[PDB]
Amino acid sequence: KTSCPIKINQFEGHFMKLQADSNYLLSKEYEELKDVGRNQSCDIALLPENRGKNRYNNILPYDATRVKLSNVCSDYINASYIPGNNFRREYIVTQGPLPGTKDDFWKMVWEQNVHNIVMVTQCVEKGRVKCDHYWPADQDSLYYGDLILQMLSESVLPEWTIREFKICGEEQLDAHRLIRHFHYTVWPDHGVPETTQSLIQFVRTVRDYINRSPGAGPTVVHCSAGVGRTGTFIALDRILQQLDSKDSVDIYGAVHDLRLHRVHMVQTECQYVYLHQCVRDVLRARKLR
Ligand SMILES: CNC(=O)[C@H](Cc1ccc(NS(=O)(=O)O)cc1)NC(=O)[C@H](Cc1ccc(O)cc1)NC(=O)OC(C)(C)C
Repeated sequence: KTSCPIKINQFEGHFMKLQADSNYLLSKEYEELKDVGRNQSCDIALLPENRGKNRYNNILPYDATRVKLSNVCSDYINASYIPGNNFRREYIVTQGPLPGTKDDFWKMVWEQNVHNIVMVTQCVEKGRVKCDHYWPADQDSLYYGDLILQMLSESVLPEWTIREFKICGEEQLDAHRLIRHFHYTVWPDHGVPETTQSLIQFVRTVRDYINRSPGAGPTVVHCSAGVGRTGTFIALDRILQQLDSKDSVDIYGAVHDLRLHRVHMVQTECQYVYLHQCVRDVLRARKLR
C-alpha cells in the first residue's frame, strides 16, 4: 500500500470522512505510514569518525540515499537525496548546519549545483539551539572552507526572509553562482504554521523562483533535524504541483515516497492533517472560480 489517490472532486468528502469520529480514519491511515523506509541502514552515519557531524545522533541519513561530499570519512554529511517524478535529485534534505559542519554544508551546495535553499526552522527555538547561523551577518565576504560567500541582499518579509548570495568554490561546472535562500521564520518545531494560506504562499513563491531559473539544481531544504518541517514543506510542494496538473491528489503517496528516502519525513499526525487542510482549502477556492 504505496499510495491513496483521491479524485479532486471527491476530496472535500474524503477529508470529512477521515476527520469523522475525532480523526479515527485519519489516524489509522497515518499510522500505516509509520514504518515506511525503516528497513534501511545508516551504517556510514554511525561511524565513530562521523559522530560530531550529526546534530542529532539519532537522526541519520540512510546509506542508500545519502549525499556524498568529494573526498579530502571526509565524504560524510547528514543529508539525503530526494528524487523527482521525472529525474534524480530534485531535493536534498539536510539537518540544520552545525558550527563544525557549515563548511561541509556549503561544499555540498556548491558541489551539487544547488541554486536555492529553503530553511524552515529558526536558529533558536524555545531556548534550544536548532541551527547555526551558517550564513554571513552582513554583506562582507567570508570563506567557508574553500568556498567564498558574499551576501548580496537580505529582504525581511512578514513571514519569511529572502537572501541572495554569491558563491565560488572549486570550479567544475561553474566558477561562480548566485544562490537564493528562503527562510520561513514562523513555523514552530513539532507544529504547523498558523494558517494554510501562509505555507501555500511560501511554497508557491519558492517554486516560482525555482521554475523561473535557467537551471536550478537540487533544492536544498532543511529545518533542525531535516525531518518534520522539511518533510511537510516538500510534501506540500509535491501535492500543490499535483493539484496544478492532475485531477487527483495523493497525499499518502507523497509522504510514503519521502519516507523511503529519509527517516520518517513528516514528523507528526498534525502535520499530516495540515497537508490535508491545505489541499482542502486550495480546492474550495478553485471550485468557486
Ligand atoms: C534533542 N533531540 C531531538 O529533539 C530529536 C531530534 C529532532 C527530530 C525532529 C525535529 N524537528 S524538525 O525535523 O522539524 O527540525 C527536531 C529534532 N527529537 C526526536 O527524535 C523526536 C522525539 C519526540 C519528540 C516529541 C514527541 O511527541 C515524540 C518524540 N522524535 C522524532 O522526531 O521521531 C522521528 C524521527 C521518528 C520522526
